[PDB]
Amino acid sequence: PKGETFEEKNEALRMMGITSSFQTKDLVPQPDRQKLLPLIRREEGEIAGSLWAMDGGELSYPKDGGGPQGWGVRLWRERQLVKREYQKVLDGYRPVPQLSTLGNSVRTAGDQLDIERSGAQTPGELSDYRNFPDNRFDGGQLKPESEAAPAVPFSAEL
Amino acid sequence: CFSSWNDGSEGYEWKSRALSEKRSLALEFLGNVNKRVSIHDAIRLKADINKKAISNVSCPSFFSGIEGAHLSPSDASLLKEEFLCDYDPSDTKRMAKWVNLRSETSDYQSYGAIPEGERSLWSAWYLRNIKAG
Amino acid sequence: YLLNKDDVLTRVLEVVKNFEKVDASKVTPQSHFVNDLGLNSLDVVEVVFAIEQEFILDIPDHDAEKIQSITDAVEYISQNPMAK
Amino acid sequence: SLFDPENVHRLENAMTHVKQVFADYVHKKREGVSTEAERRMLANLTAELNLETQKHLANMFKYAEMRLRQVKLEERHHQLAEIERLRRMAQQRGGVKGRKGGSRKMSRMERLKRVINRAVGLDIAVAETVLTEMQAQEEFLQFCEVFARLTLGSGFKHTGKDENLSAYIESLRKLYSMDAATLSTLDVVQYYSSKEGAHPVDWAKRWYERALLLPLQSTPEYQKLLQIQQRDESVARIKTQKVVNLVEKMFMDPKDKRLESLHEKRLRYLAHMQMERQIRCVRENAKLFDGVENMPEAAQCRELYEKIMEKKTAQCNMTSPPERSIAEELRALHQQRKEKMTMRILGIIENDVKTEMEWLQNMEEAERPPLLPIPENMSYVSAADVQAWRELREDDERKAANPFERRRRTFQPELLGQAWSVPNKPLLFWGTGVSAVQQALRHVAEDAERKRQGLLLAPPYPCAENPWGWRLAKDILDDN
Amino acid sequence: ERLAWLRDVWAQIDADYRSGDSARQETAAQEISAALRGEPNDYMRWVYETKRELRFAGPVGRRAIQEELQAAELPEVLDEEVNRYHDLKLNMMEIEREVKAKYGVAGQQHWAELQAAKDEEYI
Amino acid sequence: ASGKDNTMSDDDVIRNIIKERWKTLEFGDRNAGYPCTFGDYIQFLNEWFKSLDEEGMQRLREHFDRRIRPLLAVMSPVDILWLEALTQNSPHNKEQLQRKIAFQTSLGTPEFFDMSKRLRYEINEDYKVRDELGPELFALWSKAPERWPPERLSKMYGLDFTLVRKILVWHHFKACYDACVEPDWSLPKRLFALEWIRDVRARKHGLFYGKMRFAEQKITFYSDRFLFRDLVNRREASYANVWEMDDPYRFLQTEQDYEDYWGDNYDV
Amino acid sequence: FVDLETGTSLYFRDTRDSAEAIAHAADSKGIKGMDNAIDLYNEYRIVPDLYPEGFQWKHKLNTEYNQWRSNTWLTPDLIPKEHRGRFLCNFQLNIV
Amino acid sequence: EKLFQEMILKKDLSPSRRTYHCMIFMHLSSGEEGGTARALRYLEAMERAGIQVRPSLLKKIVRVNNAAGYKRDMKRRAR
Repeated sequence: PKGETFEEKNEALRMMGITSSFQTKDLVPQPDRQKLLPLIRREEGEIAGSLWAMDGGELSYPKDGGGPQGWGVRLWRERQLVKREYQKVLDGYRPVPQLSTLGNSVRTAGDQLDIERSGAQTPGELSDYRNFPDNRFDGGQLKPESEAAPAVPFSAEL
Repeated sequence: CFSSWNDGSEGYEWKSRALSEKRSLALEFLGNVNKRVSIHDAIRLKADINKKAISNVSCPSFFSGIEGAHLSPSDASLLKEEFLCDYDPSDTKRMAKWVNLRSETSDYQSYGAIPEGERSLWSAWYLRNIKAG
Repeated sequence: YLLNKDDVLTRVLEVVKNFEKVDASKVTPQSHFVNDLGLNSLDVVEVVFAIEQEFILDIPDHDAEKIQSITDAVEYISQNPMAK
Repeated sequence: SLFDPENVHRLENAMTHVKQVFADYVHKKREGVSTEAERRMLANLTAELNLETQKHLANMFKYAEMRLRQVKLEERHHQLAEIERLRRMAQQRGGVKGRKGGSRKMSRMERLKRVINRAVGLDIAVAETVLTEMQAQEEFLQFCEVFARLTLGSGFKHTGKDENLSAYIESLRKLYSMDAATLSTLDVVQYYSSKEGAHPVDWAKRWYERALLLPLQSTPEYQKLLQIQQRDESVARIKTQKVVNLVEKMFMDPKDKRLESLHEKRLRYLAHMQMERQIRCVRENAKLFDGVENMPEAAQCRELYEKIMEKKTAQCNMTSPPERSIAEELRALHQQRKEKMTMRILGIIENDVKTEMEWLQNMEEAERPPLLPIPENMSYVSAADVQAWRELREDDERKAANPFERRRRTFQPELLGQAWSVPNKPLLFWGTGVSAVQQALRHVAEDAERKRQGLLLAPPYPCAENPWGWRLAKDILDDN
Repeated sequence: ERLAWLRDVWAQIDADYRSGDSARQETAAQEISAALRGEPNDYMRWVYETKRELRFAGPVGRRAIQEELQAAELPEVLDEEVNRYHDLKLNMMEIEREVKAKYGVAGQQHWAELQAAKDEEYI
Repeated sequence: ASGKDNTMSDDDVIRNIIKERWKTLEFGDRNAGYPCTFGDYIQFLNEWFKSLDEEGMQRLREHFDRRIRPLLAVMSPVDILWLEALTQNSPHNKEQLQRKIAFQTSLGTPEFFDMSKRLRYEINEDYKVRDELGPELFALWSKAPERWPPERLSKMYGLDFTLVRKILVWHHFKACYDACVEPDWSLPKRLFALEWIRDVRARKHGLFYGKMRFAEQKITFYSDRFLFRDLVNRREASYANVWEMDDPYRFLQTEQDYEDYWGDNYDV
Repeated sequence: FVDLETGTSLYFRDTRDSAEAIAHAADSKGIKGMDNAIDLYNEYRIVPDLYPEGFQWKHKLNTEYNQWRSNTWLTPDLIPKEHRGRFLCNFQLNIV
Repeated sequence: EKLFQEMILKKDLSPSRRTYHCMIFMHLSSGEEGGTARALRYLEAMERAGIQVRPSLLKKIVRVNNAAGYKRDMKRRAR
């Protein structure tokens, strides 16, 4: 039957009066790409809890009494798993994460000023903003990648 | 002076200032809780005011800037390089090795540079690049 | 120039309905505050302050005395030319 | 000798000392408190660094390999430029000799010029040509800078709307394909490495043409001066006995089918350094003379604004029409070069200490309190606002009905969990508060009976029966 | 492949030891004496540090380092060697000797206040 | 300042002023220049949570999961003690906490704090799977289930099989529970029919249970070629997933038989 | 506060030394000693050193930052020369 | 199938094990009726001609048939 592809699916949704928010497969969230979230779900449990809750009783949250079932031990073990993931980041197995609002709000205020005037998403872009001061614009804005050309030595012609 | 630039306890009045500056910067980067504040409009404007105030400061040049109006191979090389090459991109990068741009700030501006084991106030991690020579 | 009396009637109808002492069913386009709505005289002063917040112009103290019902309240605002 | 690599443990140490005096000097420049002593200490340090650089020029000519590579590249570029100028002069002399054989005075002048070039060990014609080209480029830049300053009231604003690097290399490729009509990337990068010191004009010319919306190739005279300057400047047994250089055999041939991407990267690098020199010199013109554009006279601004209005009227009309003595000067040149390089050192030290003081003052400026908000009128939505947003409220309810358009509502503020909707009733102030006054009357009646009976509340200090200490805020009107 | 790279490196040291110049032979004897005592190379330290800085830089700096060092015949270094070099703790007495040789009595007072802060953190 | 915000829309300028007025919020006395106290904020939170129904509590927990839960998973307890000291805004408690070396040294680093963005993105990606891909799958399965079965949707979107069936069950039960309607209990019996027969058992209190790996003690089909050919010929003559519209369920010609089979007697 | 990869036990035997184990974990706790996990069987754990030979830097130590802390008795010469730097697995001690 | 019987009948070539596996898995992966009835014919032709029948082939036959059950169910629902 027709409808396996996305063009027939979008045409059938147009005939039903529904404009699809996901036209093609690049606008698909793809939960198999997640790396930290299944690692959290495997050992401790569901970090969301209220992702699947019908009437308010199917939620997975730690108890309020404390002890080994409380919030502190669960948040500590989640922080240990995030520490394992961050150690994987530091050794080069994982890519470097982008700048978060929690990370920016704890930083040195001059670094926050450089981030907000540069528009850098990753700290590698901030390192390119600092280590190449001739690359930026007049308003402190960061220039894209295609506008930089490094010097190629003649010793590659051996 | 020139003799105050070598090692061996010479130039005590400025060496103790530089060693106290790097420690006091390390103590406020780690142990000062009041500096971990998100910036607001009072910080965003007055830092731009303080950005332009330092840019308005001009350095006082010395008397070097004042001017008026079979050769050897070493003497002809200096005259030919001054006329044919007005801008040299190779020599301005050799200045970056001598000046060592952002010497005291790239110790804390790098990504993942300082380990967690040396994040105490007694730890000596700002003294790793000290080479006596 | 002047706002017509059709919209400012509906403007003063909604602000008198949201008073907590009154009911929404008792209020008519021709009604009195103390007699019909059952209001104390202290909040009749609070009635004209709600007109001073709905219509941002400041009504003087002598003109606030001349209004005592809703038909005079809709008449006084429509004659004031500085209203937006 | 200080800049030699054996004394680097001294060198940066000295730099920190220089840094430290600048660490007060800008400080004692920015409050204005006795900057003469810091200037004297900086002058003494500059004299010591000048002696160090006077030794270190020869010390780095003898030891440092990057200076030797730069000197070899400069000598090769000067030899290539002198060979091109000598080929052009030989072609001109051959044309003059074929036109007229009686050229004895011209031959004597050419021999005197060749003897002067051999005595100076450089081509004076190419040096004067490069000087004249740089002077005409600087004059064109100053003319376009004052024209952009007076006409539109702006300066140089480098943003993302400008000509990027790919458009620049494609414009240069199509330009030199209009010049020679048959080319490859190798000949293009060979020509750009042969020139390698001529100030390019076309990117700034395109930016000023995009800024002024008028053609600039025929109307100004400085562009035509640059154009005419660019016009006038543009056996077997013996080879067997000739020794073969082993260093040349370790490099591949330039006409090789494996070196195309290296030539493309070299073309991108040469175009990048050309565009960076253009941005450098235009920013130098915008920091040198465009500061006087804000302090310019009103007549020169108003007459140029009238000229811009006349140009806009002309553009509208065009749219309607469309519809013992050498050594002293050589020592002076050596001292000039040494003081120039020590000022180039001190300027970079000044920029480094300026940005480090900026970073430390931005560390310092974090703990200051924020600004005070100005008092606005009280938050009130009128009945006209309610009746004006009624159709939008009903359409937002219809969009909240279906799930596909639930997030497409135009008015969606949010608290912790709830989404704010369009209000259907005016939010008032004077009508509210009728229950709290009655509760306060009952409470002050029971509190008056308490004060006549001598009763205390629950213990406001954090006792055992109340762990959180809950205290009512002691008000001065509620004192008794 | 690392042994082939070390043969290609030590060919230069063998050429300098058999060149006949005084400075070349003395630097080659310095390299031989540093290798025989077990002292590691500073070239390896620079290689590990520039590999970590190539790892932690952005794409402009990564392209600059990759274009500068494409012709320089660098050894193929794994990430685990850079992580092994980086995760080592620094020696306290070597830092003390460097801070008392580079700086004099100011270095001794700085180390005394550092030991004072150490004994305060011990409390 | 002119150079930072040269030209942007009105939504951007009100977002910027909303952001700057959000971050400049402090808790002191009302007459001392500060807008409110901490206890007034706690009273606002208490009487705001009292004014919520179960849908509002569900949206509150969803806002906790999307935004506050990654920040709590990354931050240390000394960091939330510092945040509590920032809430109370007392100079006494701040001066008391600034004396501690373990409070100052054990503060979190921003490169470790940058994992909160990826964790927040993953949680919001799961909520985008639920709330944004959900109604589209519900419409495609509810209009023509014989044209778009759950295995076709799971293959063309690539999420999972059980996740798509859970999304359909959760969306129908969410539409029933939010409209004060008794939910159709036959829908987990229809989407998880094999799972209802296999997994759902009556469980007693004080004893533990197991799971049968196989139903019968049999000989394997790899032991002979004829048993292998019989298994392959039976699997070709079989479905992979059977639903309510297939040919074995074509005897349900009446909706009364439809509600009789899938309702209250499916286990019989 | 256990780590499920390293802090578990292989055997069934209850030696009842968990109180002394948490006492020694609190004794080894410092300013950052509470951030890592607690191993109740750390007294019986033998972690082989994987680096007997390599580059010996002068400015750096031979110890690492993230290293498992030893016991009161565990010395690096317990594993012999032919097995030194060979075992990729952590061992647990059981007394007969 | 045309090139298969042209290889067998005309050029008199003995097909290898891999090109027998291809004709097995093509009829198995196709959801039309009688695909496994021809895949078992190719299995019989492998058996009676001395071609090796590996256990990995049998496990892949079961796995590919269980995977192509989706295509079989779609081609049955389209009717």
